[PDB]
Amino acid sequence: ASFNVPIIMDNGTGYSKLGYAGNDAPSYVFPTVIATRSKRATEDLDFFIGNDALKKASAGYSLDYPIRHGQIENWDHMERFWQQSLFKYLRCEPEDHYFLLTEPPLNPPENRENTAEIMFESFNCAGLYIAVQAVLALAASWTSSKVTDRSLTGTVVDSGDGVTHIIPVAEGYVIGSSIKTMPLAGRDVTYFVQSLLRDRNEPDSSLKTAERIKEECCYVCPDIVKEFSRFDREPDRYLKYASESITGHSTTIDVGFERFLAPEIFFNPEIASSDFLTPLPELVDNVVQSSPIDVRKGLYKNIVLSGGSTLFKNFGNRLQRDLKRIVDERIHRSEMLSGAKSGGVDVNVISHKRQRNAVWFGGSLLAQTPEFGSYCHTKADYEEYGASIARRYQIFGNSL
Amino acid sequence: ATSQVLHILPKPSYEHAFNSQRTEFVTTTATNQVELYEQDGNGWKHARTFSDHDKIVTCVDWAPKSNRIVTCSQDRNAYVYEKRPDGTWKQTLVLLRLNRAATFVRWSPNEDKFAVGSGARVISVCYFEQENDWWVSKHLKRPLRSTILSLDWHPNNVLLAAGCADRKAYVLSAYVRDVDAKPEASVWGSRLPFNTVCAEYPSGGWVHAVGFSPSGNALAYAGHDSSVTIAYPSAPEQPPRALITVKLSQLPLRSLLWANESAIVAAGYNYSPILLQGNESGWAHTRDLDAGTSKTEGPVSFTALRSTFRNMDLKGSSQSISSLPTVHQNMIATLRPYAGTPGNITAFTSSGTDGRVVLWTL
Amino acid sequence: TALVCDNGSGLVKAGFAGDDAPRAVFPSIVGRPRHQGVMVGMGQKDSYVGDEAQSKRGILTLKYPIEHGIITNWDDMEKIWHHTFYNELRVAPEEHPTLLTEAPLNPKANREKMTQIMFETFNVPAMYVAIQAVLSLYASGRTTGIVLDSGDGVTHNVPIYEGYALPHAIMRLDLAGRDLTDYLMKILTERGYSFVTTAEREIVRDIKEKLCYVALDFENEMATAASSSSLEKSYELPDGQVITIGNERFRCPETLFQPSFIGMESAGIHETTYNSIMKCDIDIRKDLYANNVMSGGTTMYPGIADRMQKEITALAPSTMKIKIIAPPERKYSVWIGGSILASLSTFQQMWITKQEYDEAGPSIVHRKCF
Amino acid sequence: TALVCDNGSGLVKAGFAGDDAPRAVFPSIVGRPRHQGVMVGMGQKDSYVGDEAQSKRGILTLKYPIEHGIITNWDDMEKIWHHTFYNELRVAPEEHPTLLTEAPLNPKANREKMTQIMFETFNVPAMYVAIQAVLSLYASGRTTGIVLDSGDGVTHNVPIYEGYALPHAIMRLDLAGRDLTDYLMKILTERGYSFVTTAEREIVRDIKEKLCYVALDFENEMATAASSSSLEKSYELPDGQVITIGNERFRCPETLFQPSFIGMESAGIHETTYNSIMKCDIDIRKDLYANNVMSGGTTMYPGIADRMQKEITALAPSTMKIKIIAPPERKYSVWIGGSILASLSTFQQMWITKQEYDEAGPSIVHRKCF
Amino acid sequence: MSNTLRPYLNAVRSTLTASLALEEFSSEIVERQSQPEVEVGRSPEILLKPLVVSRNEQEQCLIESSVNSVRFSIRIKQVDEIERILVRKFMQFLMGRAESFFILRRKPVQGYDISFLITNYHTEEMLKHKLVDFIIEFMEEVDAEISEMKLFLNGRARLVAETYLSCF
Amino acid sequence: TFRTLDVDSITEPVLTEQDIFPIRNETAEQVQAAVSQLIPQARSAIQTGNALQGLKTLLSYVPYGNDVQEVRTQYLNAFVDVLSNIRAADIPAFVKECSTEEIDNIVNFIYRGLANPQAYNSSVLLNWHEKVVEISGIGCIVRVLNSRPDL
Ligand SMILES: Nc1ncnc2c1ncn2[C@@H]1O[C@H](COP(=O)(O)OP(=O)(O)O)[C@@H](O)[C@H]1O
Ligand SMILES: Nc1ncnc2c1ncn2[C@@H]1O[C@H](COP(=O)(O)OP(=O)(O)O)[C@@H](O)[C@H]1O
Ligand SMILES: Nc1ncnc2c1ncn2[C@@H]1O[C@H](COP(=O)(O)OP(=O)(O)O)[C@@H](O)[C@H]1O
Ligand SMILES: [Mg+2]
Ligand SMILES: [Mg+2]
Ligand SMILES: [Mg+2]
Repeated sequence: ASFNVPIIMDNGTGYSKLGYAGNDAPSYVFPTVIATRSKRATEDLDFFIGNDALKKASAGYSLDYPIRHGQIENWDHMERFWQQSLFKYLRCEPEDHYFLLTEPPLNPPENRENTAEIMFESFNCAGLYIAVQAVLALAASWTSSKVTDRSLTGTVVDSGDGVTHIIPVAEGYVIGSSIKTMPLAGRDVTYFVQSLLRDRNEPDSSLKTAERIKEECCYVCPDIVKEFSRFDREPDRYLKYASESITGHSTTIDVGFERFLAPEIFFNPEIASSDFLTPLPELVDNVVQSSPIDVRKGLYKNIVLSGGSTLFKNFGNRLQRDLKRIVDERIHRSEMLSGAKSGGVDVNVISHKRQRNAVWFGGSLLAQTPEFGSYCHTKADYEEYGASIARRYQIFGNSL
Repeated sequence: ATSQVLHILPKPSYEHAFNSQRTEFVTTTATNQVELYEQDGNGWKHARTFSDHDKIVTCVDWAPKSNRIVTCSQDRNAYVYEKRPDGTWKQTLVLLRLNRAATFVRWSPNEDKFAVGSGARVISVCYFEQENDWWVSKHLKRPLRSTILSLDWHPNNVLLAAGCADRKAYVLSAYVRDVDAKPEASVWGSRLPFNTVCAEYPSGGWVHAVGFSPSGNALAYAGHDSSVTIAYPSAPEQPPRALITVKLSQLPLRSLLWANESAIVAAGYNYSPILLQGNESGWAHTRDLDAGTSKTEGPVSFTALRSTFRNMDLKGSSQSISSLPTVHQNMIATLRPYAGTPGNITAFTSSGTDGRVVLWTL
Repeated sequence: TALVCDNGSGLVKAGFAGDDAPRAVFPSIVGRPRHQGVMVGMGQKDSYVGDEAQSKRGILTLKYPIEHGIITNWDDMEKIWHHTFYNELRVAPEEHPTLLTEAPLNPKANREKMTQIMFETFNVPAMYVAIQAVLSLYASGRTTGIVLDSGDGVTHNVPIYEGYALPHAIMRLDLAGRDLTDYLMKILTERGYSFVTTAEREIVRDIKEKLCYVALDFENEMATAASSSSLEKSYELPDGQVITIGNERFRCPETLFQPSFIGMESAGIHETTYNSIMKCDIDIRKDLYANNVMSGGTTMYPGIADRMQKEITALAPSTMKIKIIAPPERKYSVWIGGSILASLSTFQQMWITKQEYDEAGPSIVHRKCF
Repeated sequence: TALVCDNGSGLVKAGFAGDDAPRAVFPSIVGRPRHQGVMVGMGQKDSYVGDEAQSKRGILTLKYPIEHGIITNWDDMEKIWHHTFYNELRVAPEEHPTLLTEAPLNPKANREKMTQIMFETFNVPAMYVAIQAVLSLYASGRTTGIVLDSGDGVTHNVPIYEGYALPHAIMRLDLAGRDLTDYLMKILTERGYSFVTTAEREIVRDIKEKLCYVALDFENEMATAASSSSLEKSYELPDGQVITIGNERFRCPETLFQPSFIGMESAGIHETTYNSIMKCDIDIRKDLYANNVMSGGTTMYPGIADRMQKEITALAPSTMKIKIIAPPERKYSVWIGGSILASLSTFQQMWITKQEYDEAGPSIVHRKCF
Repeated sequence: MSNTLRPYLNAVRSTLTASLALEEFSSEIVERQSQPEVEVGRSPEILLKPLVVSRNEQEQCLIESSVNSVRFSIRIKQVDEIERILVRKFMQFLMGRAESFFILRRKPVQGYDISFLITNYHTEEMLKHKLVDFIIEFMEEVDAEISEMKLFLNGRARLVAETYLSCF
Repeated sequence: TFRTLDVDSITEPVLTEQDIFPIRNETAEQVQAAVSQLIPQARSAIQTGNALQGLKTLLSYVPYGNDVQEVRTQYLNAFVDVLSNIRAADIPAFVKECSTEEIDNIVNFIYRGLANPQAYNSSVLLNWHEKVVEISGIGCIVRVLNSRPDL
């Protein structure tokens, strides 16, 4: 492999985190959005991305998010997003560098195939590793890079903008049969905040204002009928949020029960959706109880949080208490049949200083390894087998 | 030759059979179902489904005198259907004992047995035992080497012709004791026990169709090479008097029917019934029964306004895609008697992959 | 399927994409009681909509939320849209995309509030706003022509050549069937009959819809009516008393050809059509003249197509064939062409979607619906 | 068989060697939509070329890639060449050697770039670039003469004696048919007709082709047209409107004899032709005067050969005959002569072959072609 | 486009239309299943002989045929390295859409640029004369499509040259 | 692991092509002599300018077999050379007078020619294909699809 630093690109549904292996942060963290125009033809040169795309809606560009619900679904826009990432922001030559890419555990064979042909034929990268994204978020949880600080067994709950998935990993191996996914994350709680501002007919219900009300005003409560009652009993529970309009004037928004009812989307997904029903503490139980019996203590002892939509105030404490309730009720059913007390299991949900970008920090830490260039597809593999080299699922069991 | 389109089925129709009075017909759709159609004035109405098969139904046949339907499928089964006094149909599974799909089925002329062709290198000759209340199956298996594509019964109840994907047409004894009385001496033989082989006639391509002459004294068969061969036997262990092949200029015939002792109608991938005429001195393609072989401002409705914009949007232009000149728009799969005494078929029906059921008058 | 809602100034016309005609057609009216509600219970309501307002009208003040193609009252327009979805079509609007319509040269805010109410009040999955004359050209089976569309509140001309609109040549005229109804009230007053209330304005609209017609030569018809009983005929009011009228039958529609009858300084609908053709580039004019398409209820008068052809033949050079296309279904051609458009497969990519509105706000309509 | 193209400055003439006339003759034009397509499912294309651009011109801005015999837009020239091959002649360019054609005194880059595009973009097996005036002698059956060739973009004189060209006596004049269309648009304005757009230029080109002629004595013709309406004619626009035309009917083509009408300091076509003969060696002049060949569309005006013989007879010494050979097929004589040349058995070693190009680069054309 | 291609595309049309005499046929090697037999090859009696139609060493068809399926594969004109890149990538976008063009393969057979599989079901559910019209109209146009793409590439190389070189 | 071991190839031997098509009733040197008598007649008919009789005589016998590729390719060299020397105006009058078996042999050997363009001129074989299919119909190609694999 080349001696140049690998380039790390976590392309999320909400945000892309771009940087180089071994740095103390991503070089860029900006929305996974493209601004596109809607006698020589140049409208495919005229686009913008990230923070510079958000500035272009008033100039008549159509904004789009080429990743939705965790999966790339517009390969024209994702190719233009990557070329602009590589040549504007990272300012790099693909021929000199190995790349770490990411996508959700479910992601189609078709997506890794389409990713490999853009990377090896459009850009001609030296080599590509498409990582299992929340497996990197386990490695970001270490107290330091030294081997004695590693905890190679843990459940990881990743919750970004587009999807939340719970991954069991034990001794560094991903138990792919036990992956659970909930199709609801940080964007669906924004659409719920937006919908509640809109039901009150508030002066502003733009998407940025609903987003900023999540980041600043929202938190996870114990129980929504007790918390609705606390919003009768105590008057300063309602906040006032000052927002500036697209046409440049002030507004003031009263923010109310969406402060607790919007983060409740994870703990009662029947608020968000007709199609998904199991709450996150029961969904994490289903991951560990489908997983092999000898790893269950290790998977409960280390439940790592990952992705921006896990950062709600009191989120890890609600998950820990509700999962500890599920776990001890199941252990006590067995103690009451057997007539003897167990040792129990400690359920620990872990929030940590790198939790916001744990996939990128893990990708950086794993791409720093001396062995890394041997796990990549090299362009010499792609010259023989084409994009079919990337098609086989890494995380799940394959037939053949 | 006059033609009348009786009905347009919503899905392909590899087989159909009318009852003896031509007052209802049964057809295999391309699914696991079978459709029963009754008259509705001059039209037809979907009376009921049968759906006892698991996989695609391949063939269906209706016994004239005894009023029973037999059905075959890629599920390897057959069902016999018999009419109840209240007007519903009693299904009955027949244990064919086939390793692969049932491909083709025919009732015998006396209707006391039927035969099922298969992809399993064998034919299940099925008969009923009153001592057990069972349909039971005998396997013809000795010379057969590939999928049996079609069957026909001799006018005497014993001999079965079979068209095979090994490029051969077989004549085999399907004689069953305590069902058949002894067969009369014939040009095919007289010592005639089960699975004795009366002929193994060659073809240039897969034998899609077989058919005995109305007297039984000759066999016509049609190959995927777009030929019809007519075989005139001499005796057991002796080569035929004549083995006359007529080679057509069109796509292959899939189905075949003697109009009289000196004429055959045939049809298939050419989308059109042809007439062949001849005898043991020679045979010739003599007519096409479909005139379509010759390749032959006012107020406008909402469905024409909307479809011309959908055609502009989805396709190249407003202009609708034209019909083929033949009445059938796709291959015509089966060809069956409709009127006239046996030996003088005056009208016949066809059904096709386009779902048209069509009546032809000679 | 998708809803098509041609919410015009005088009639709401609504239904489903791919249907032969609108299955909901009702007055674009909200009615409110103007009298002492003395009996307790009695099935009384705070307001009434459409045919319910039109049948109760003797006790109601009637008002249209839409005038000159512009929504003037959004609270009553939501009341009308609710009546379309829940009462008249009997659908969940959150289950169906909706094709809406408006006249060209409308205020920008009309399109914005119309998209906002569809996504935020009616919770629609997707919507689009079409220009009404562009829809009427699909209903003609044509991809070139000039469409003269005249409804209740607005008349407009849109020229299209081979699917390209010429937006500089588009004409609007804020004169159509409501101005003709108001003028028929003003001239009925001269023969003896006063119609004054918002309820009596519906009686004289019904007189206009079956007594009135367009003269081929106005001064000859005016002289023929001034000298004979033969142009005069009668109508019966709800009260059973009879109205007889004569030259009022063709003086009312003549205001489309002579807007000065209502004090307007504008060309008539014939000369406005010719001025739109003459604003187009010289090579396209021949095919516009051969394709003058009539639309909307104010084009339903007897003799108006024969008059429009006579008048445009005098303005155009004699060297070419003027043809006026006036289908008997032209009462609904905007809705008919909306049901064509909403059923095309490329149009399924042209919808504003819920997710895309939520990301962009109501300004998304100005950068997607033209 | 070889291909032959006169890539003229106004028309493409294309076809096969040994045929009597071009298989394809069409406008050397690319048209692009200026308006927005409002109609879904229409046959909307990114650009149109040739007769399809000319047919659709009312909605297109029209551009010519060739100006004054120089390719100014290589993308639109590549669109025209792609259209000649795949749409008009409908043959693959790899299959036949192609005779292209050029005006004398062109930029060397024009011929190199034309060579590079044929061998590397269209992958032709062999090609050649002939001078348009040399081909006009092949069509005329001559090996001696002076050719006055005048197309849409350039007018040029080439004197040839017994198969030898005199390249010092070659004359170019960047004034031909397009400059006469520009001037007819300008002098139509003074009778009150306004032609401005790129499509109205094509109507004025048709007016010039249908009605203009060369006046044998300009001041007698100006006095005639001032005295009576007998010189006036009428043309009907695509709008059905009629325009009538008088002295501007012959004052337009007079710009060939009087270039100062369009403000340019140069000799008229008679004086450049005489100056070309007077640059030749004294013994050959006597035979050049008898063998004036006229070619290209701007030599098609009624009366131009009579005017040209009159003016050359006034310049030349009266002791010897002036004869001008202006044949009725002269509109296609460059292509006809290219079909003759590419058909000669003695020409088949003169092609630049692909194997001979890619050992030398596109400068091979300057040593294989004149 | 069809003056130079006419003899070739007439031979392709005629033999593709002869080859599409397809039928429902279940497997002789697997029970209760049917498979496109040209694509599996496990029972040779229901395979028809593979036919090559060719204009040139570089411009060829392979027609492979069976009781229930035809596989049709083509080599297309690639006379320079630009066309080798442009053709390969255009066929990859076209085969990436194969679910919506129901008769496309997702991969070509080795040594061919694009490939088609027409099965019994396609001849039952689609107009088979319009299937062979789509094959021949694809073969008629693809050389004009690819040549126009190398004009667009030339036009962009001029765009960046003129934009770059004009800002000194 | 077991999944990849081919048991079917040894427990259920499939049909061979000689189970479908009858064995050639002539030896390799017997057919090689029969063709070696015909090729000199086919060459000689070109020199007298009677290439139509060159085909009519060459077409009177055809070699087949997987044991005879050398003489099959020599016969194909003579066939394409004969077809290249017949004038294009003679083809319609010759095709209508061929038997169905001679037509079947012509359309079979133009197909063997079209399979190898570095040896054979496709332009004349496609011209012959157009005219043979126009006059004798689609069924002649259907007979080639159905034909023996060692022709
Ligand atoms: N403090 C916070 N509290 C709650 N949600 C947050 C917070 N900070 C960021 N988010 C939300 O996290 C999501 C982005 O997380 P990220 O991990 O970058 O998602 P992704 O990788 O899928 O694009 C957005 O919905 C964002 O608004
Ligand atoms: N037969 C008719 N004769 C004259 N006017 C008519 C006729 N039918 C409808 N109208 C008038 O047309 C108007 C309604 O037309 P419509 O196209 O539905 O308008 P809108 O779309 O703007 O609501 C009303 O003024 C109505 O009285
Ligand atoms: N009959 C004509 N009378 C006058 N001018 C003509 C005539 N025919 C064509 N033209 C002019 O000549 C041009 C075409 O002549 P042509 O020799 O083909 O020019 P080029 O080779 O440059 O394309 C036209 O575009 C027009 O300007
Ligand atoms: Mg994420
Ligand atoms: Mg209206
Ligand atoms: Mg020229």
